[PDB]
Amino acid sequence: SLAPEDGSHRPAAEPTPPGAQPTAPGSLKAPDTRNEKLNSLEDVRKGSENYALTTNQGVRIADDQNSLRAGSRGPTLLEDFILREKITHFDHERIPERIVHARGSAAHGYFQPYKSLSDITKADFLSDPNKITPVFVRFSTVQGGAGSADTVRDIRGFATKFYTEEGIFDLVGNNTPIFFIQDAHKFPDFVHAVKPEPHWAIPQGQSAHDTFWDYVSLQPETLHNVMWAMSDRGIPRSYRTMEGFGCHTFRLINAEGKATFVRFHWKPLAGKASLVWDEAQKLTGRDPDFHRRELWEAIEAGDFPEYELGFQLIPEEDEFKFDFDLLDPTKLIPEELVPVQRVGKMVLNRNPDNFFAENEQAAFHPGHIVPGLDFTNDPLLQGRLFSYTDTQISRLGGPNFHEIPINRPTAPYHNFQRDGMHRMGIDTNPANYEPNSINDNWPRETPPGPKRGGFESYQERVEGNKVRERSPSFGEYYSHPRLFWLSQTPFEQRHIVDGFSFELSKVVRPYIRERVVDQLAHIDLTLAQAVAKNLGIELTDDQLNITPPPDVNGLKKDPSLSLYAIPDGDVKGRVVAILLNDEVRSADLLAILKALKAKGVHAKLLYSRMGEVTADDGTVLPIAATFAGAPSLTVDAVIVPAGNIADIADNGDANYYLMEAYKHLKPIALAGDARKFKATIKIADQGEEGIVEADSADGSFMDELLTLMAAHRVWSRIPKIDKIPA
Amino acid sequence: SLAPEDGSHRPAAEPTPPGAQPTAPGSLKAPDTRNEKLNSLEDVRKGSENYALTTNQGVRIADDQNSLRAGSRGPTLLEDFILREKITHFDHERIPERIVHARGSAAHGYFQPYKSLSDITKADFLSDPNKITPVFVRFSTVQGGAGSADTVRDIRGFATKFYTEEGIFDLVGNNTPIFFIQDAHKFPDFVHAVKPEPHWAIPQGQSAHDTFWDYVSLQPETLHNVMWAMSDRGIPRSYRTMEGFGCHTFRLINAEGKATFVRFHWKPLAGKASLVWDEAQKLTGRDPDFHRRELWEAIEAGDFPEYELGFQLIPEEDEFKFDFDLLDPTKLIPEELVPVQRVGKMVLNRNPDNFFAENEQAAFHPGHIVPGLDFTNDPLLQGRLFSYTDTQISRLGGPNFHEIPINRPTAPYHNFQRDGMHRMGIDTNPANYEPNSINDNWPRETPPGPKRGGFESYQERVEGNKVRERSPSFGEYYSHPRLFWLSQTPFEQRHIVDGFSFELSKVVRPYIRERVVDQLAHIDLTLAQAVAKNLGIELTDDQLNITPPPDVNGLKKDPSLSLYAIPDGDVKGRVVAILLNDEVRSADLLAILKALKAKGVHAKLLYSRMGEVTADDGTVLPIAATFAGAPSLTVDAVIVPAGNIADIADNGDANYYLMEAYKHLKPIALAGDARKFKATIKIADQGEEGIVEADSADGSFMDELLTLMAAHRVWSRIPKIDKIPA
Ligand code: HDE
Ligand code: HDE
Ligand SMILES: [S]
Ligand SMILES: [S]
Repeated sequence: SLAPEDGSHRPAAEPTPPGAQPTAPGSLKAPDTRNEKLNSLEDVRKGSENYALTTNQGVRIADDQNSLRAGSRGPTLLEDFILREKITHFDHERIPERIVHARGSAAHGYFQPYKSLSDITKADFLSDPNKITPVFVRFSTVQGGAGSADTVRDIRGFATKFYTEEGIFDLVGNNTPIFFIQDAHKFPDFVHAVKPEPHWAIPQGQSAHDTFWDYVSLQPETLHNVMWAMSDRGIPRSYRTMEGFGCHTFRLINAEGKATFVRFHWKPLAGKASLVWDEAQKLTGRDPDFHRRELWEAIEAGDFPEYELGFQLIPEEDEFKFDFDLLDPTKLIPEELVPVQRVGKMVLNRNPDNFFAENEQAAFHPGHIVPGLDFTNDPLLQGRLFSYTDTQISRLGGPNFHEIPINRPTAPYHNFQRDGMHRMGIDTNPANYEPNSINDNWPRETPPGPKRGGFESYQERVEGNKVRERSPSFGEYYSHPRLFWLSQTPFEQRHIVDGFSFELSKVVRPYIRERVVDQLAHIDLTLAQAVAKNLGIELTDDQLNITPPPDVNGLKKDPSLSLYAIPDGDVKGRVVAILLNDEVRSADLLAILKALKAKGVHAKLLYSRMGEVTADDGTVLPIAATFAGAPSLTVDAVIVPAGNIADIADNGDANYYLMEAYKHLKPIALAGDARKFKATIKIADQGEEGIVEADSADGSFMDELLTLMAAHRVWSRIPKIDKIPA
Repeated sequence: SLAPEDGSHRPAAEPTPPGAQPTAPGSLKAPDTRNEKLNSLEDVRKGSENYALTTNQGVRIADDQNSLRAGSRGPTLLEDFILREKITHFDHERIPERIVHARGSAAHGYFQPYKSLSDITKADFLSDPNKITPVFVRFSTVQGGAGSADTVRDIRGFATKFYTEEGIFDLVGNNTPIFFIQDAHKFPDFVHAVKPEPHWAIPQGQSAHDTFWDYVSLQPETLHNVMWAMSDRGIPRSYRTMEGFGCHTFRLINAEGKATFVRFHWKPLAGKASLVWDEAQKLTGRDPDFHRRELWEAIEAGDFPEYELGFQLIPEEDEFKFDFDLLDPTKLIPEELVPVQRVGKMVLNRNPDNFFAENEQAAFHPGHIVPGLDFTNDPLLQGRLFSYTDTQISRLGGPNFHEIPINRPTAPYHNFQRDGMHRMGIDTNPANYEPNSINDNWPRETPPGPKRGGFESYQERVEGNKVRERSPSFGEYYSHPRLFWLSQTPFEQRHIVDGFSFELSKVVRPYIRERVVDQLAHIDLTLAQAVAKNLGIELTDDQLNITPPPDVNGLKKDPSLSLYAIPDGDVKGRVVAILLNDEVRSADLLAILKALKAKGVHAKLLYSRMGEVTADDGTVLPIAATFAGAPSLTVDAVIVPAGNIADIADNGDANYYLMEAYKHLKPIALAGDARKFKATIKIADQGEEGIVEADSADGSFMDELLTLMAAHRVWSRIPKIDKIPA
């Protein structure tokens, strides 16, 4: 017995806030959270308590501390089969990482539609509001390895595996509504350009290098998703606070055989929020696991990630009614033109048990559709259909990857396929071919029908010659970048300029920077000039006269493209740093902690050391982390209670905590004599918007703080930080 | 879509300083640099200029921009074999990363001994000072994935493949002289404990989490290598400025058959230097590729990494003469007791061409020895011999990994092994077995002897029963951690305390912290008290009375265990940031660059934007990076020349640049009105050791700065940095 007698090694099996208890496997943290998929995995879940340690062959091990040797200082013997099994398994633990989206964090949950969608699709999962579909979702970055950092500037993946009664449906989306390239044939060129360069394998998790910008400069189709990546969209606060999109026009197919074009949306019910660049970059160093950690802890805390599934629906007859081609994956469909219709709600409510087994081996692929859905001729989507099945053969070791437990359908599956590496299912069918008489032709084909029918493709008319040719309709590259730019707030536009400027400054060959600047001048002159100024580049008279691209169907902005133009803030699940001193005013802390609790906002009590401090009234205050150990990067706001301020007033880390949080536009609240820290961040006596201050933490001090937090960051402070040395 | 007319896309094929040219494949950067191994790879090197783009079958491609489809807006066709080859290759790019040391950076070079070692070993590569052996070296961290960051706190790997005339010898070392554990049977337990925890796969690149410290608290054998990891040895400045060690006692065997025990050492000719934790951690965010980059650039610049091979030699009759067991890999052999004998010099002078082909697929293994070397019964080394061959079967896809070009011996290899996946060699031998008459028994066994003989094991006597039992002589855990502790300077001790304090503060379960502090009390009470204080823990009376472990064979300290106690600075290949203004005083810059150049010290010119600024005399100065884009983390010292100081005096980034450099103990030099920045870092008029200042940058000013840089950091400043908010 090595566990502590007080049982403090084991986390409570109840929802607890971030940092209160060690984290655990989902079935141990939340044993009563169930769904049909989680239940169906019970056959392979393996426990441990009270069991004897064995080899894989079930042989009990007596000494797991020593190899077998001739004499206690002698050579190890080949007949040590316990040593060799154990080391063999270790020696083969690793499998190939995903070619792209290798870095990803995942969770189980469930989806339910708001109402039946039978008028527009025969998809069984969308047929009845009382139909619950288990999901498994993996969020990811794109470029970096499985051991790269979470808060890089990159697109994010948002993949949802729906375990439906009529088969697996994978909705394999991203956090922007378009992609960099038009045709799947170029995907290796694009990916190679953004990935670490091949001579030296640098840089990790970054597009800020020559080959990416070289490619972008020579392939203007990429400019739209580049605008998105350079904006604060490229640096989300949390997977809970970004949008999701299905990237392509697909089809819905109803029982009557009518096709409707659809683009898929996920709206984050926690709101849209992003970091700022300096914060995101520094955070890759201070906690490269920050998003994986935040997702896991939100789920353990009961702050379940929730998203609303939405559809943009376009009738068959309206295929050609836009300025852009619906099948072009570099074009978005503005919500002002085609609204998103609410469809249903997904809640992620349980972490996995074993990350490797459930997360690393999960296979998602957009060809996994079900009756009631179908594809289109989008030439990016068309190639994806090839890639996601082929790649599993090396990644997951062969064609039986659907038998890896997380991948298994909960719907029945029976067919005539046999064998392959790792074959688990033992087929008893006397036949392995059809048609057969020896088993009366079972399992049998099923006609298409309104429910429970076989899959049949929509009979779309095809007419043309066999060509390798880009549609002329796809040859417009600047209008959507422009629409995106004009839709952003002035502070968002500033962060876009700064992303381009920062990234191009890492491009070693100056001609590439110049070429990119030329492309910016084809989108918007103010943008092009601002980036040019940061790069010491002067636009030519010609570049000054490039006429801007047309409006998109008469639109000059669409506010749904902004993260922040329309408020959607939610504070629940956010976190506040509380900077302790050695004699805190206990009435300030009561008021602070209860107000945060009442709104679902977490707190972490920080100090210059671990252990405890004692408040004015003798209350013993447990310390979560030190100032340097849990930097302001990791919180949404900072509160300093009154008390013995002289304890920390000269602590460099405590001052720096506030400068860093100030620079990154976070709300800061100072009570009583904590107002002496005003001088550290240079705040005028009469105060400033975004700094909450009062004699004490009572009255409106906490409501004012929470109002700031609902608006995420203090954008008005941007001109003030510009000269802060932090 | 083509190269600029000025040819600026292509790096000069001459040595150039970091940042002067884009980096490039080694064979293009330094085509005249050769050795036998580099030449032998010519069969597989593939160029590209003037060649047609083809499928892998040699078919020229007409349109690499589009998929084949039925009409230009139609579905992609299955007969597009060009698309599917290209996509299939992409979909299968990744192979499993190494189970440990997945993150690593490699280069080519050569080794030669100083004199013949034939009195002690018959190894051919140590037999003649004029016999040059090609080497390929990979440096690594241990815990993190291939996409994790470089400047983590971790042990570093240092693996050298010697391509000798009598076979490949791989010396597979680390940058500390011991390991965490005693018996290879426990390697998977230790590695699992340090690696990301299995439920959520956090943390990456960090031992700062509950499972690692749980293991350490329960296995006091780990404490010696933990001491080393918590010291600044865990955060080297560069692979060029760390020591390497072979980890085990091996044997040398001479022609007469005499065995001598040996431990291997690499001495960095650029001297020993490490980061400080705050700097190392922030650098994982600002440049996760810093060590990989610095190595590649040092080789491009001609600052070739050089190491001296050294041997500790112990006669067979002295096996039992120390108070520790020679075969215990948790124990070091103090250089005060057994001096390192200089053996030869290794120079790394070319970067690879393709990181995947040469670095990622290289396989090193300590069982790859040659006649003249042999093993011992070290029970860690014993188990390693199983693992390094076994693991290659999944990692490199089969038993023909020696045919992968980087791995191939330059010495002849012929034997009766056949087949296996991706078999390259076509054997013509009528026989695939021996003995055979049908090929007159070729290839044939060769007797052992003085040179070019067959391998025979040294006939060590073995006497004991078949037991799984740890040698009693291995059961001492505290004396070597204490010797290490006592050998460190006071500032190195403070950093060790701070490493333990920071790490244990991230351990969520407090009892684990308490148990680690109790272990520390068995090593040194001063260390234990100082960690406990930081964790808010009070030592008990029993803990205060624990008797310190005994001295190691009479030693109270051994200064060769310290990074810094004995000066060994070398400034060549270091780098200074030079903070520009818009009217630099050219006279200052001229003298600065001249003094730096004379000592092989590089410079980076930084400003608040990219492009150019013009000096007082018309000199146009190109800007390498912005103050934010290349932070003081990345340089060794900072110089601010005179001129129009008002231009940058109020710049937040420029002021911060100095604050960060000051905090991290780096030399700072301020000329003319740049002395105004003294106010940002609180230097009194009188000045301060480690801040160089004068009316202008002259002979005297540069000499002082260069003197400080030879001592690496300004340790005496440590008391002054607590207060700086940076
Ligand atoms: C719409 C969102 C989107 C788009 C447009 C693309 N990816 Fe993804 N991807 C793979 C291939 C692939 C191709 C061929 C194309 C355009 C032709 C895209 N991508 C663009 C893949 C290599 O087959 C992939 C890697 C491993 C795997 O199983 O499939 C793959 C990954 C991926 C993910 C991660 C899913 C997961 O396992 O967590 C996501 C969210 C996307 N892609 C989105 C996506
Ligand atoms: C003393 C230097 C040292 C020590 C003591 C060990 N490693 Fe290493 N290691 C593998 C297995 C293994 C075992 C079983 C033990 C102790 C029993 C050690 N290690 C401790 C490996 C799985 O075979 C390995 C991973 C991938 C691979 O090809 O080999 C491996 C790697 C490794 C490297 C990396 C070499 C490289 O590719 O650059 C180094 C420097 C060590 N180990 C050193 C080492
Ligand atoms: S997409
Ligand atoms: S070792």
